[PDB]
Amino acid sequence: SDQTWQPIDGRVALIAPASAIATEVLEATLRQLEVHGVDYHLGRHVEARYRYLAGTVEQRLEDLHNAFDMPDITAVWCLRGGYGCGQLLPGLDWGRLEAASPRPLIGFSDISVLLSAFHRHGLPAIHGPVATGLGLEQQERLASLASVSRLLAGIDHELPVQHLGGHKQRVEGALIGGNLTALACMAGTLGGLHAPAGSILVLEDVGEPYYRLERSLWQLLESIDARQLGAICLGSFTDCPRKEVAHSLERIFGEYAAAIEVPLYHHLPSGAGAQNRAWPYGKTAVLEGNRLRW
Amino acid sequence: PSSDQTWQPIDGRVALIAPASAIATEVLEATLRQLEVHGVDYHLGRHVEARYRYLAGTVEQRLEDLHNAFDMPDITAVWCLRGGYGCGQLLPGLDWGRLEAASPRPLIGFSDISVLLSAFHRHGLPAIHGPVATGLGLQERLASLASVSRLLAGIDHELPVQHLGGHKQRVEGALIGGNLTALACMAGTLGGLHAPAGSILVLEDVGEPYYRLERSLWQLLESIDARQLGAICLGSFTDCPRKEVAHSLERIFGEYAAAIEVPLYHHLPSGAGAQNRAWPYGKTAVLEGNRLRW
Repeated sequence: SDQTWQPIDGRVALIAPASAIATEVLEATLRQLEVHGVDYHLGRHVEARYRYLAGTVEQRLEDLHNAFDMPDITAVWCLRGGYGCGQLLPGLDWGRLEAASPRPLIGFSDISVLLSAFHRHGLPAIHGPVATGLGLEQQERLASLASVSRLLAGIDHELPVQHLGGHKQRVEGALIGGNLTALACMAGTLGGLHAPAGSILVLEDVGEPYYRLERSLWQLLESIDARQLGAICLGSFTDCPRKEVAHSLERIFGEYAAAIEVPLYHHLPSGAGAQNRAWPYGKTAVLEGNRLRW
Repeated sequence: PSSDQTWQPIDGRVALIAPASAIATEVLEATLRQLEVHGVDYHLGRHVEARYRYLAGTVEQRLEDLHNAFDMPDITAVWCLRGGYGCGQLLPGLDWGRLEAASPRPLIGFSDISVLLSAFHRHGLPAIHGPVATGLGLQERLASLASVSRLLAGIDHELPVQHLGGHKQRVEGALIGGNLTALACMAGTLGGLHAPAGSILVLEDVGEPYYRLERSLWQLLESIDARQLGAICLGSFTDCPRKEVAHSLERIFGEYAAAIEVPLYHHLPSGAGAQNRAWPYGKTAVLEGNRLRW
């Protein structure tokens, strides 16, 4: 059953590399982790505030590095996205991270920037809910939160997806992407999306008008070797007001996919809505039939 | 000497083009009537009334008009009708040889048009950062509109500024920049900001919360040789709601300018509000005390 958590072996490090956390949401999160018998390590600066950021870059880097020093940690679950984790990229000690025993980094939204950087450096990562999702359709939300422990245990290996137009084909490549806006906002920097040939690019977003989504897509595709992608795979675009625009969002995305001669898929249950099922970031997967399979 | 509301004659013909967002018919008509009141001979591009979603026609249609503005021998300025979104899309197909072959005809606009201003500067073509032409068809506003003809005629040479941070010594370099969001959105692409060493980077924006301004600022500065800039000079940040953020906008921009060790000025009367005085794009200027001069 998909609301059922798997035990998480070892300990989960909780860090806040992006936006600041409300006290009551943090405490509610920890209580839910305890319900589930999850042993955790709370980063020492998770309650820090520096404007809307969870502390200074230096504070956030200390917590992320500490998460990789402890030997019993088997996963690093980001508490909140929002904005700010790209700020850490010029400070990360990548060598200290490759040397630690495997511990997938987990989050979405802004955290997409760190997922991509981790993939570039050969580090484990999972695209899934941030941990404060625990402290906030309710059934879908609960299955999404449960999907993290289930993927860490290796017991889920597929999601449903639909091919939009085109023709029947099989696409195999690395799973990359996440939040369209966050990733576009790293183009031209050291944190630009890692996009090896043949990759399946997952795109999703929230609270944008369509012109801002097109502006970011144009930028993201112009900044990578787009013609060498295996596929573009849309998750959800939630709270994105159409405002009288003549073309649907899928028409716009379809025009871009056609321009680069890459197939377009959609309705992956991933994003900011109730459906945010975890998927392994940077692994080889196959688009076949009605699913994405790893 | 003349009042800032007093226009100068424009000789020859002004090409009106719409390389970004679509144009409302009534606003266009009022624009043309004001041009006629001021004795300005104009030519409308064949596709300026095109619509393709929110864009002023397809890429091919807009390229045809832009190219035509450089093919016609009697055109002495190319005044963009509206910004909004879309002119970066023209960069892959733009025939620079064809533009460079034509007699001098400054490109005028702001907002999204900043992207084209920068590309023109990279290709050694004159450009002016100022009101888009539809601003005519909608006392400080009138002075802003008059400033375009006055700058084409070469009679205005300075704008007021105020020092905000960093060293107080004279800065001399090329005037670059414009809208922060639009320029950040070209980072990592063939249309990235042309930012030669020593430049005075002008920044301005409208309708953004502070975290979005910071995300774009971080990307723009990380994507150029920021440390080699001469200065950052802020125009207006119009309708940018603070919403309880603990740090002021001046504090945030101060922190970034300090991090790259570049002096920071503000209160340039340039942007989306009433105060949008024209300045020469890509021209060498001097920033000293309470004035920017060229």
